[PDB]
Amino acid sequence: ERATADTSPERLAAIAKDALGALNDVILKHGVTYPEYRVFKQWLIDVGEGGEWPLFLDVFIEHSVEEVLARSRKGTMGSIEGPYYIENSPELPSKCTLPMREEDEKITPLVFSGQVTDLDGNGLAGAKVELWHADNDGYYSQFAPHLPEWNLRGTIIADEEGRYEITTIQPAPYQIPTDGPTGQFIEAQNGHPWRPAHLHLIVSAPGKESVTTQLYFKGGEWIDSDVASATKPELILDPKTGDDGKNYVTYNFVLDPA
Amino acid sequence: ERATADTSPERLAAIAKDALGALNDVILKHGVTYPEYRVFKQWLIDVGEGGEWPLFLDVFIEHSVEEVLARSRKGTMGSIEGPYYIENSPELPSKCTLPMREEDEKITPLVFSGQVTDLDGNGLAGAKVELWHADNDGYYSQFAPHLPEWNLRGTIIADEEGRYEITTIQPAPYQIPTDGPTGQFIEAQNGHPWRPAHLHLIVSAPGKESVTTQLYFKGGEWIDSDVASATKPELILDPKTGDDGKNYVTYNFVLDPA
Ligand SMILES: [Fe+3]
Ligand SMILES: [Fe+3]
Repeated sequence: ERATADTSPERLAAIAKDALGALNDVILKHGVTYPEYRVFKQWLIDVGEGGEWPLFLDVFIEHSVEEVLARSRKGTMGSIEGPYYIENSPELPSKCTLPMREEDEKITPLVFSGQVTDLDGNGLAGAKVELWHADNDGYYSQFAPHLPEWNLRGTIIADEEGRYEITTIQPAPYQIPTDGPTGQFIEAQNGHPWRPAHLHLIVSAPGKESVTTQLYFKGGEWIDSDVASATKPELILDPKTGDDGKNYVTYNFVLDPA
Repeated sequence: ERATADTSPERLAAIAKDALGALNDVILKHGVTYPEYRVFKQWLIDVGEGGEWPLFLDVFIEHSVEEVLARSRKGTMGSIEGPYYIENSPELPSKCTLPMREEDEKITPLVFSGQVTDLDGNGLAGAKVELWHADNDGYYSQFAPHLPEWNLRGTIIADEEGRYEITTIQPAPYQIPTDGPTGQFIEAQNGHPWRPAHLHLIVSAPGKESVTTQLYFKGGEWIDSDVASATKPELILDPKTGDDGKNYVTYNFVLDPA
C-alpha cells in the first residue's frame, strides 16, 4: 500500500548530500534572513495541512522526473501524470464517446483518431488508451463532488489493428487550485496559476513499455507559460474543424518494448 | 500570530527560481526514478503528519540561515536555535541554580561563570542570559510530559557589571527523535542521529543586538560529526574539575549594537 524503491544507502547518501547542499547554497547566495526562514517553515506546514504535496510536487518537480525517464525511451514523448489519474476507469469499445453530463454536451466536440504502433510502425493487438481530462469549468471527476465518478474518464479498448476513434469535449485552459499554500506561493512572486488546454493519456500493449503523456492544442493560451513546465513542441495537436462544427484530429502512439 | 517577512515579489521570484532549479538539477544529475519520486512524495506527507517540519528544518537547513546572519556580526559566535526554545522562562538572580528534579541532582554539577560585555569589553547593565538544555536522558521540558514545565530553563538577570554564576547539570550527548520520517531518512542513508553535549543560550542587553548560540565541551563525542552541522571551534568549552568534583568554566558574551 505504501510506495517503495530500491535505492541503496550509498545512492540516497549521494542524492541527499547534493540536494541539501544546493538548498543551503541558495540560502547563502541570497542572504536568506531569519524572518524569511520562519515564513518558509510555516509555509511547509500549511502545504501538508492543506493536502497539497501532490499538487505542489507535480507542478514544480515532476517535469524533471519525466525528463529523466525520457532519455531511455524512443517512442511517443511522455509528459507528467499530474495528481488526477485514477486506475480501472470503465472500458469502452475502440470507437466510443467518453461519459459526460448534459452540460458537457454543450461544448464543441473533439474527435480523436489514431493507431497504437511499435517502434517499426506495426499496429498492436491488445492495446489500451486510458484517457482523462478536465471539464469546461476546469474540474476533474473524483476531485469535485458534484460530478459523476467517471466524467471524462475511460479505458479505451483498441481494435485488432491498434486503432481507436474517441469523441469527447474540446479541452479548455484552467487554473490550478489557488486558495491554499500553492496559490499563495505563486501570488507572492507575481506568477500565474494557468495550465494550457490538454488531454491526459496512459497507453499500453502486451509486452510493451507503457507511456504516460499529455496532448495540447495549437495556438492555445498558456502553452508557452505553463505553470507546470510540462508542454513539449512534439505534443501540440492541430485539430481541423468540420462542417458539422466538430474538431477533428489524428494522432498515433508509438511504444517501446518492455 | 503567523510569521511574516518583507520579501518583495521580485526577491522571492529569484530565490524560488534558483531553489527549484537546483532541486531539478539534482534529479537530472542522479537520474532519480519514478519509484524514487513516489517514495519522496509519501515521505514529505509523513513529515507533516508527524509534526516534524521544525525538527527536519532545524537539523538540515538552519545552520545556513545562521551562517548568513553571522556575516553581519562581530560579537560572540551564534549557532542555531533548534526547536526547543521557550519564551518568558522564570527570572533568576545573577548567581543561581536552574530548576531541576532530584534525579537531575545526581548528575555532576556544572558551574558557568562570565560577563556580558559590548564590543569594547565594557560590562553591561540590564543584560539577561536565557538558558535551556537537555537532561541526562536527552529530554527537554515542555517536550516531554513527565518533566516540570521549566526543568533546566531560566532567564538569568545579570548584575550591574553584567556578571553571572549559573550552576546546572553537565550536559550529555543525545539522539534526535528517530521513530518518525526524520529517523527513517537518516537510517535509509546509513547516517547517525547524535548531537554533541551542549548548552542553548539567548543573551540580551538594553539597545544591544541579541545573540542566539550554543556551547559545547572539549573532547566530547559527536562534536566532529553533529547531525545538525551546528558546532563551531570558537564555541567549545574546557571545564576544569574541582576538588568538590564539580565542573567549572568561565565564558564571556560579547554583543553587537542594535
Ligand atoms: Fe490536467
Ligand atoms: Fe539541543
